Amino acid sequence: AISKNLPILKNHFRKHWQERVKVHFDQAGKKVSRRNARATRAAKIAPRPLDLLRPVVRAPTVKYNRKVRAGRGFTLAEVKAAGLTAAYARTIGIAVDHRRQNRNQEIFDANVQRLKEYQSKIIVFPRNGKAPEAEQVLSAAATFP
Amino acid sequence: AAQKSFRIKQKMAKAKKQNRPLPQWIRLRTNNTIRYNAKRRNWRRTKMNI
Amino acid sequence: KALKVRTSATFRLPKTLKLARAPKYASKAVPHYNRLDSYKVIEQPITSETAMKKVEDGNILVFQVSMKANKYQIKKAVKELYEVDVLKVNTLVRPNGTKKAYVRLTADYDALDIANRIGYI
Amino acid sequence: AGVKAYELRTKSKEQLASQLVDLKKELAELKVQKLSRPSLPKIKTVRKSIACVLTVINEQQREAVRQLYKGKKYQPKDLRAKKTRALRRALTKFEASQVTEKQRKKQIAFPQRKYAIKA
Amino acid sequence: GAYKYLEELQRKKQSDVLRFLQRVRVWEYRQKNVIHRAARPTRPDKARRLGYKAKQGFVIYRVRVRRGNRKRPVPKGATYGKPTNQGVNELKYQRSLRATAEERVGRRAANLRVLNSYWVNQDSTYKYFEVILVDPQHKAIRRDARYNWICDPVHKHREARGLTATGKKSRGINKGHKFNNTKAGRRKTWKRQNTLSLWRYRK
RNA sequence: UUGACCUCAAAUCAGGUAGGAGUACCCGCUGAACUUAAGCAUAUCAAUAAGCGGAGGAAAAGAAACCAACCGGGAUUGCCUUAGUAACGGCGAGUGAAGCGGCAAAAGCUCAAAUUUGAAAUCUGGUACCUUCGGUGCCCGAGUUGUAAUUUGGAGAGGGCAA
RNA sequence: UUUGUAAAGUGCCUUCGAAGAGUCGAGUUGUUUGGGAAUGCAGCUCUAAGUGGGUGGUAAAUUCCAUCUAAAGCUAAAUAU
Repeated sequence: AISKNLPILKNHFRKHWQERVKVHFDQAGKKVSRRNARATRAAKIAPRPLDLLRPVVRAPTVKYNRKVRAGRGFTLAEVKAAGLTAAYARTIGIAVDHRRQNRNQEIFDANVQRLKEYQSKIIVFPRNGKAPEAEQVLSAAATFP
Repeated sequence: AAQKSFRIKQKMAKAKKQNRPLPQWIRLRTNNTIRYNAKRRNWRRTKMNI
Repeated sequence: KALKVRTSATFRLPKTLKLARAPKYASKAVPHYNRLDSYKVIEQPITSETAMKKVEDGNILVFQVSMKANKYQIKKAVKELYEVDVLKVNTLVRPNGTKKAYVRLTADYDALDIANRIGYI
Repeated sequence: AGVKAYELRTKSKEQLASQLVDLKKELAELKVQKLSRPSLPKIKTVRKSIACVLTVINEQQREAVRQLYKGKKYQPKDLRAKKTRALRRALTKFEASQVTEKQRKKQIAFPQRKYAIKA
Repeated sequence: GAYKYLEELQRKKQSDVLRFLQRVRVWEYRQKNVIHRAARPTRPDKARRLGYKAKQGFVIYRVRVRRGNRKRPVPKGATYGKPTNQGVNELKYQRSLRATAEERVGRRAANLRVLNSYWVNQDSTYKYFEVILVDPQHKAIRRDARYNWICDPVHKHREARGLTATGKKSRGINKGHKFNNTKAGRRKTWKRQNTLSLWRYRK
C-alpha cells in the first residue's frame, strides 16, 4: 500500500465513477454545430449584428481590478446621459443592465463615449420599409473593442 | 379436463392447427432456409402448459 | 315558520328528476352495419361422408356456422337463404374452433333436393 | 378484375346495396364450389370486391354526415381531427397568440428595430 | 382599499377575535372530510396574493394533513443494518406537510393544476391548508395570457415535482453561498461535479 | 304563504379532463448493505443501487432578501481554471465545494397591495349568421367577499405647465 | 383598408410612493453538508418588524458600515440524452 518514496496521492475514485465518465468526442463536431448556429441566426437577424454592445467595466477584487472588461449592460444613467431612453436602447441593440450603479467617473465617461461612438456608427432602418441593405458586420464587440 | 372451459379449448384448437409439418412446396421457394418445422409439439414429449 | 311532520326517523335522498340524455352530437359518425347477418352466419356446408350420410338419410343439413351465432340466428338464416322451415338445431363446436350446425328440416322438405340445389352432393 | 371504385362512386346507396347482396351470394356459391375441386383462386377476386363496396358505402355514409355537421361546433369524435393526443391538448394558435393588452402596448410602442453597424 | 386591514388582522393570530375564529373554524373543518371543496376562500387577501382571481375555473380545496414526525416502516422497528441507520421514531420527512397537502389534492382533482397553497388552521392532531387549484382547459384560463402558461404540458403536476411555493423552498433552491449543494437542483449539481470530464487531448 | 341568498347534493344533465405505456437524459421523495478503514460500532461506499410519485424534447434553474469588500461586479445554465485548495474527518480511512478570471449563450418580465365609482368599462355558455383554430348580435350565468385598464421596486401614481 | 379626436414616449415643478406572516427569526430534535458554537431541509415549540428585514462563513453584547429585497409568478439558447 504505502510504498518506497512517493508522495501522498489523493484520488477520489472510491465511487461508481465509471457510471459518470463523460468523454468529449463530440468537441470538434459540436464546434461545427455552433458555427452553423452562428450561421443560421446570422440569416435570421435581418442584417443586425449577432451580439449586443457590452460596456467597459472595471473588474472586482484586488487580484483583477488592474484590468478592464466587457460588462453586461449600460446603466440607466449612462443610457440616459447618452441621449436615448432605456427601452429604446434595448431595441437599438444596446444592452442595458438596469441594476448596476456608477460610482466612478472614468468608467461613466468611457461608457457614454462608447454609446456616442455606437449611435454615430449605425444606421437604423425606417419602420415602414424601403430597406437599404447595409451588409452586416457580424461582431459588435470586435467593432468597438 | 374432460369437462372444460371455453378458453382452454380455444387454445387446444390453435394447438391442433399448428401441429403439422411443413407444406411440401416451401422447400422449392427462392431463398429458403427453413428445412423442417422446429416447433412440433407432441403430447408425449412437451406439455404445452395450457 | 311551520314545521313539516316526519313520521320516519330516517332522512334519505329526495326524489329528484333524473333527466334523460340529449347530446349535441352523435356517439359515432355512422351507425355500423349488420355485423352478423345471414350471409355471415352460415359459411360453408360440410361434405364429409358422415355429414353427407346424415343429409341423404336423416333429413338434416350440416353447415359450418360462425362462432358468434346461436341456435336462434341459424333458425332464421336458413329460412332467409333457402326459404325452408327448420326444426330443432344442434350446434357443436368442432375441436378446431368452428361451429357446426346440424339443422333438421321439417318433413315437408327433402334434404337431398335442397342439397343439390345449393350444390354440394 | 372485380368492381372498380370510380364506377361505384356514381351509383346511389340502393344500387350499392344490391351490388353487395349479389356479391355476398357469389361468395356462398363459390365457397360451395371450393371443396368440389382442388383449387379456386377466383374467390380472392370476389371478396376483395365486397371490400371495395364496403369501403364506398361507408365513405358515402361518412361525408354525408360531414355535411350535416358542417361549420357548426361539436362534430362527432370520429369526424374531428386525430393528429395525436398531445396536439388535441394544449393551446391552439389563437389561444397561444393571445397576449395581455399592456404587453400589446409594449409591443407596438417599442418593437425590434432592424439596424446595421456600417457607418 | 380593504385588503390591508385583512392583512393586518391576519397577522395578529393570538388576539381574542382570531383565536375565537380559529377555534370555530378548526371544529368546522374537522367535522368535514379530509380533502373537500371550499366554496369560497377563507383568507381572500392571502388567497388573492398567491393568485386567486375570483372568476370561473379557479377552485379552492381544503385539506387536513396528519401532523407530526414520519415514523419509519420496517416491521417491529428492526432495520437490519448498521446502528447508524437504526432509528425508527424520530425521522422527520424532508418535504413539508404543505407539500403533502398539495400532492393529495392534486391527486384527487387530477384534471386541475395546483398553483399554490396556504395555511388556514391547525390543532394538535392535524394541519389544515387551502390549496388554490386552477382548471387549465377552461376557456376563461386558456386565453387572457396572464394565466395561459398553466395550460402548457410542462406544468403537469407542479405539486409533485417541487415547483410550487413550498416545493422550491423544501428543495433548498435559492441564491446564495448558503445554498451551494442545491442551487441548480441538488442532484444535477451532484452529478456534474462527480462527472469525470475527459477531453480529446487530455487536460 | 311565495320569492331570493348561502351551504350541500343528485342526474346514462351539456361539454370537457385525469389514469396506462416508454423511461437513455430530467424533477422530487425514500433509501440500504457488500466494500474501505489491512478488525469494528462514527465514518466510507453514498446523499448511491433498489422502491415510489411527475414531466418534456429537453427538464431543471433564472431576472438577485446574490457575490463581494474592490477603482466594485451584475438573472440562470454549461465548459476551462480556482482545485485535490479553504474546510469536514476514531483530524484515521478518506471526503471536499465557492467567489473572482477566460469562454459558449445572452431576453427580459408578470400579479397582490391605491375609489374607474359621471357609470364593471371584464369573462364563460347557449342560440342565430359568417370572410368558422375564430368574428358579430341577443339571451342567461360568473363576478363586485371584486373581473378589466393604470403601476410593480429599475420605478411609479394623482395633479400643473410647455412642446 | 388608414383602422384614430385613440394610444405611446420625452422635459420641469408639487403631493405622494401602497410592496407578499404561523412567515422571517429563535430553542430543541432528526438528517445532510466541505459549512467548522448548528450550511440546507424538516418535525414540534415560541413568534416578529417597520427610516424595517436578510446576508457579510467562529457564539455573544455595543456602535457603525456595506449590499440586496424574502415569505407570490412566467421565461428561449448555451447544457444532459
